[PDB]
Amino acid sequence: SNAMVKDRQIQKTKVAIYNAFISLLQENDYSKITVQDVIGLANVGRSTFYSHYESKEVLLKELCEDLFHHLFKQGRDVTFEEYLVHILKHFEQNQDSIATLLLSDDPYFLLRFRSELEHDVYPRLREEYITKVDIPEDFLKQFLLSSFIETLKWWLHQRQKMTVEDLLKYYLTMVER
Amino acid sequence: SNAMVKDRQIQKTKVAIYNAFISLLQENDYSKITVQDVIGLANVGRSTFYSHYESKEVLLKELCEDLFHHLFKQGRDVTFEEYLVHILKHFEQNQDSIATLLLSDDPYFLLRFRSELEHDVYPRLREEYITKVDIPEDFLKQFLLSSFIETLKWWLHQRQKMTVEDLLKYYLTMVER
Ligand code: NI
Ligand code: NI
Repeated sequence: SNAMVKDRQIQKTKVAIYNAFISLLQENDYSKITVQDVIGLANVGRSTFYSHYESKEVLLKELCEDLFHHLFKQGRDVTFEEYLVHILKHFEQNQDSIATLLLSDDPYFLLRFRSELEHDVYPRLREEYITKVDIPEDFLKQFLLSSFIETLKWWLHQRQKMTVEDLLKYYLTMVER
Repeated sequence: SNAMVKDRQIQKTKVAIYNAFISLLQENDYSKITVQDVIGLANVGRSTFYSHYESKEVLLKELCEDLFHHLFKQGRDVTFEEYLVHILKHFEQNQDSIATLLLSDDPYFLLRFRSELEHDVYPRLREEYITKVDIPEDFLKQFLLSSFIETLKWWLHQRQKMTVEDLLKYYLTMVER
């Protein structure tokens, strides 16, 4: 219909902003970009942006929300380490600036990300790779999660990076117990 | 000896500021500190503060050469483990505000610190505790250093900290591959 077409048009403009925000997050810190940057790409004016997004803050939120739903909140039937590999797969191509988001140190992205790791990566990592029990649980939790995040950051700064499977390997052997 | 008297007054003023700077670092962190606050505590004039230190940076500099010379490059006749106990012992007590520098996240301290581990802790840690060329060196090095620094940071953010003995032990039985 004639409302069918206007809808299809508000849906394409919402995506333009979304995609603009991502492309700009490839070159800049979240703290460093401004709504005018976001328009200058989206080609949609100040008034309409604010009709979809209360502020820049809900793009980060939405984005993350999306990025983390695709990484973890999958019921995609695979082995634990296929699951790890897929996660790492996204980082190495910087699927939607996810790498740049992590390397930027944006405190908010680093927070919600560490929290997903706690819910969907740690419990399996624990039960499946750590066999002994002479190291307390909290030290375990902290050493494991933090060394995962740090292995990952280091790999992303690497100009010549190992295959995701090599890194997943060298990490799992480093921590297994 | 009135030039001997003059030197003596210079010296007393200089450490008087240096001590104040350390004191302010116990709570507030480096970036949030001013000449006002240092001189208020050191009970000194702004003109005199400046004939001693170009700025609050040359203080951070000097404080840093001091702490590491002490922590690391000491030719004390101890075994590698005693050595690390002494380093951990400093952070446990916040000796010269050192625990607070680290937890402050200040680029300058952190950068200098890491560089010192790299040079004085990593070589022995890896030789003494790693007996498996199963893993490539660079990966090995990145992983040990980050695990140390973060286990350090983690321990320090603890409400009821564990003993430096338990920490070093759990750390070491964790990387020992
Ligand atoms: Ni995918
Ligand atoms: Ni000492």
